[PDB]
Amino acid sequence: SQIRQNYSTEVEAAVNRLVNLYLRASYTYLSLGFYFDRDDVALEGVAHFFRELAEEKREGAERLLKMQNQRGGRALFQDLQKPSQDEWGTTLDAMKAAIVLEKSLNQALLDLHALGSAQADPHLCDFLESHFLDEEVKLIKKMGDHLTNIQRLVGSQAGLGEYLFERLTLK
Amino acid sequence: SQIRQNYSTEVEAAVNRLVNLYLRASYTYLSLGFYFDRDDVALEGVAHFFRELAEEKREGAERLLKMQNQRGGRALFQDLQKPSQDEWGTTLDAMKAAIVLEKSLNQALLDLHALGSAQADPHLCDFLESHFLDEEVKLIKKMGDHLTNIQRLVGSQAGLGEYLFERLTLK
Amino acid sequence: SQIRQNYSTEVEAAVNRLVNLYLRASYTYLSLGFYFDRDDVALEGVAHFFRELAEEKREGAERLLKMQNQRGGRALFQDLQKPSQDEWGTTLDAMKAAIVLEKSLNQALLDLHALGSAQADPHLCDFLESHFLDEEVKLIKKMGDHLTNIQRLVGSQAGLGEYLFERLTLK
Amino acid sequence: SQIRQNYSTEVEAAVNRLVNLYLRASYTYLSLGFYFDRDDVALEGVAHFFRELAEEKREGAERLLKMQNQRGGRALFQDLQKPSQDEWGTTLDAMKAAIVLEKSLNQALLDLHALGSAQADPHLCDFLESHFLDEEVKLIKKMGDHLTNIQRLVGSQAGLGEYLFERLTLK
Amino acid sequence: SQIRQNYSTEVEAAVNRLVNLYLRASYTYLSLGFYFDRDDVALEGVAHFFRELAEEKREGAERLLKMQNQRGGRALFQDLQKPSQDEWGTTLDAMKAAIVLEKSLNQALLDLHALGSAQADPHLCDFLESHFLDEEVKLIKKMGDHLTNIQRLVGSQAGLGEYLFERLTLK
Ligand SMILES: [Pd+2]
Ligand SMILES: [Pd+2]
Ligand SMILES: [Pd+2]
Ligand SMILES: [Pd+2]
Ligand SMILES: [Pd+2]
Repeated sequence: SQIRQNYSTEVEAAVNRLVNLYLRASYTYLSLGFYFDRDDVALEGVAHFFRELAEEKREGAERLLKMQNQRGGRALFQDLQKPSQDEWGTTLDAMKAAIVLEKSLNQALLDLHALGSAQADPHLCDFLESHFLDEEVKLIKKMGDHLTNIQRLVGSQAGLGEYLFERLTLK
Repeated sequence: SQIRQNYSTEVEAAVNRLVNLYLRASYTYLSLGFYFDRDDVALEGVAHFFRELAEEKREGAERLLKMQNQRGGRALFQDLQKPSQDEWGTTLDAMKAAIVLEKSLNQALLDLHALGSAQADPHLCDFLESHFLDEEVKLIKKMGDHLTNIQRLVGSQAGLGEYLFERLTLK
Repeated sequence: SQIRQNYSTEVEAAVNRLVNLYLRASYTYLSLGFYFDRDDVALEGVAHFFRELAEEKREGAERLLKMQNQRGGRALFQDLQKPSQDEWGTTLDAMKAAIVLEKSLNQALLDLHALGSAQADPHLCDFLESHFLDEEVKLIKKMGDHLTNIQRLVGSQAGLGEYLFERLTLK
Repeated sequence: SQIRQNYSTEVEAAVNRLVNLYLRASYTYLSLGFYFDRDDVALEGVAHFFRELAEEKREGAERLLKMQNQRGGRALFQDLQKPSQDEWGTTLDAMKAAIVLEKSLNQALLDLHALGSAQADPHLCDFLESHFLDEEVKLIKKMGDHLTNIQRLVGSQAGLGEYLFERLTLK
Repeated sequence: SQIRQNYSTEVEAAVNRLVNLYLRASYTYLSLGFYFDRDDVALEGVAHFFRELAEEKREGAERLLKMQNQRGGRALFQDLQKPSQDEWGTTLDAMKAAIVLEKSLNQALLDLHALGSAQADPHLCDFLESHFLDEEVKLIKKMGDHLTNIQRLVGSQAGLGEYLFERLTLK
């Protein structure tokens, strides 16, 4: 590289790790998306919600990789761990798992921003805010809103509430 | 016929039987369709679902008959057995009966494809795949999805669940 | 599942393995795509070629997963092995690696088709032909065409030939 | 025939021979066209050039046959000799072979025109000029132009020159 | 000024210096742009590339001056040093000089951002990121990409490579 400037080896490594985290998250959402498409689950709005998230996280990884090259860093890929579950339970179980996942990505972004601040790397810190940190806050708020509505619908008839949420809130 | 080539008498007979099965299935769906239009049943989305299926199965029979003539075989019609029930119970009962019916048609198609493979009749085997086997897989998946949603809606208030499914999923 | 019919456990497992192979191939093409975007490589047409392939292979995996659910099988994900190289050499080296990769996917599809034929599963065999086997033949022919043109351009001035191929054949 | 007038048996026979020559030329160009589409040759602009010529020569034969009937002569077909080569070498080799072929067709047209002049058959002589002799002069000039550019591109790097000609002059 | 708030004399002075650096860079690119328009150089795509950069850097200076006034600081102009060379050598020489120039501007922006961070001036730091630091990263990546392609084209025939790069990559 003849372009690298103010781009630390620590940040370069952390960016590669964040790419792996984003790709893992995409893979997790892919699994969630197909689980809700199972004939014995059959909640299309829920499937669509997670399938859209799979694509968003893949896009996030690609944006990070583009930035790595723009800065003169070098992409290094690692194995992608399979998702933590094969079956994801109820919509409530899935939304809880999704919020946990998003909080972990958000924390990884915050950790990287902190490293950028420590390294005096303003291009990095601003890139993370613009493309990632703002989107995370919005997504987490939406999931929290969803969790609240799912929870209020459990009542004594969980099946009815699960159907209604998918029909009236999602897709 | 001056056109028949590679078209066995076994396949010709099996095609005629499949026509009868398709016409029977259309007749069954016609009965289902009008049952759900009864003033004391009154589930329009369910009626429409079965009425559409009646037309699809009739169309399938006509396609088989066209193919029979294209191959130089001769259509032979048999009596059409009246449907197995006069009254079809709940939406759940009806969807269960519809899945059973579709699985029987699918098995008849698979049996015919096997005969085509045994007879080295690739035009037949491909015709069945293109117009029938793919459609069956899609339809059966949709019915399974429907059954799952119907089942989750039973709860303690079957009437409420039946109304909601018709209103929010169907027609 | 209340829909599964004529869908063997052997095929279901093989479909899950093929999904992993497609996702691995997508990951490989993602790496190839970003390698050619490096400031010290800088062959945009080559990067774009591999980035498009990454998306095609991801789409292929998603189609396989949709089919798995349509048949009543259950998606099971495994770890995704990181790509075989971190740096991909010349356009020629990369195109050779891509052809090798495509031949491996093609062989996996052929192996699965053979299993489908052995299991008398015509829906599976036709699905593979329509969405995968035809596309593979076309893609492999295109890569072979590319390899030939790359090879004729090496001459005594490899740099010149590499630039011209990217400029005049690709993107 | 109740229409034949001023149309000699010599011309009628020569027209049938010219049809055979045109059909042979079409067959030759068909072979050339597919040779350049081989994955180990892969020069699309060259393939397209010869494929277009195959269609032009076929069209020429059909025009001659229409004229034969317009004059009250009778089409008589002979075997079509397979093309002189199975593999056509370089673009230069192929263009040289194509010019040789065109000169032979041009000479056959000139020989027929001479026969028409000898037989005082002005409809024939004008038909040949309008549909064939003018087109031949234009095509031969274009091939000569191509040969010159191909030849100047050989240099010390034949592969580079062959690629550039296909990319920058053809299709 | 009745508007100045949180705007240090150190930042105000540094902004004036950055204006001078931007105007100097514009002047350098103006010289580069006209050099490549010389009849004995005659590389229009290269001239256009540098002429566009001259305008971009002038625009950058004007944006800085507008910001200085928005904050209540006072523009102070200094002499503009003539560019470091009268003749710029090859496209490769020029692109190397341009990357050096951009890295110096980028470092000046980073130094100013650091001063803004030290002075707790978030309006300044964000202004620099938005209008300057992001653009610099993109421009430097593009120049690095260009340098790589120029370098691969040198081979044994520098003239040929220089012509091809101007024709096929630039303007
Ligand atoms: Pd920061
Ligand atoms: Pd078959
Ligand atoms: Pd098959
Ligand atoms: Pd004449
Ligand atoms: Pd700041």
